Amino acid sequence: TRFHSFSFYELKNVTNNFDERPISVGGNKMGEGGFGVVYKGYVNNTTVAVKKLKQQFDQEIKVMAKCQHENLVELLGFSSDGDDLCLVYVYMPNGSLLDRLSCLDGTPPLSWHMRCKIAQGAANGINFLHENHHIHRDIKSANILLDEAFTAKISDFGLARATVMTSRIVGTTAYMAPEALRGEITPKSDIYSFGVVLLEIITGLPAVDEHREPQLLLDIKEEIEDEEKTIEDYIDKKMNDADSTSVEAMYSVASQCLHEKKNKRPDIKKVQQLLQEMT
Repeated sequence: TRFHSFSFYELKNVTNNFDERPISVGGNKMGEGGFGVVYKGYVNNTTVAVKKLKQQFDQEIKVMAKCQHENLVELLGFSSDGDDLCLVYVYMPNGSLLDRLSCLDGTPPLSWHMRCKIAQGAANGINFLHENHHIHRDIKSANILLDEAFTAKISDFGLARATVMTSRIVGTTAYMAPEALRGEITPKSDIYSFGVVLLEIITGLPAVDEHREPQLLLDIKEEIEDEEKTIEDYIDKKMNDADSTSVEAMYSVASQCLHEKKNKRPDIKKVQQLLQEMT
């Protein structure tokens, strides 16, 4: 396939022997993604992301061959020869939306203007996936990466599938649709999850917080409906460009996305339209 074949020993070499120490401390580890660890490598004149993990390996190189879009992380290549399997991706220097919202490591808070762009970018990514009959199954802010220009790139396609039910229920609890928690498999569940993402974008809050009432961000939608609070009271304080009307428009998209009944939710195409209007 169109992907560059890598020697395991080159990948081992360019990652400082798969240095397990985190980046912030001088090592090469960038994260752990269930099916293995992700390392920074310096190959040629290029920083890359190497996942060091067989069945669910050849699935990815299948999906990734077909699924290339401006708002999806691109696979560059792979390693099959001896010791461990490796997947190599384009490196995203601004990390995840999760971390930028939490301003992890002292990064500056994001403007409302950039947040609108990232939201649109991510809706474009999902639309492509759905257009080509793929369900992501794990849409969340930690799986939205950001490149040099803060362009949104959807990653972690491990659980991606090319309405039926399953026994192996997967996804992240705080972002999962009611039906998806019942083993149902459907794009309508990606929308529910994107809805939680928009709530994170508006409020800068984590999807779950055990010391918080409510623990689940999605439960604020009911506090607003029961007008015991308003969206205004929830808006991230760490912005200076957030006009009330556009924020309200995004909250409306989130609200619709979070319809607990799967058929009443808008599809990704409508979500896309609504986010352009907002802008």
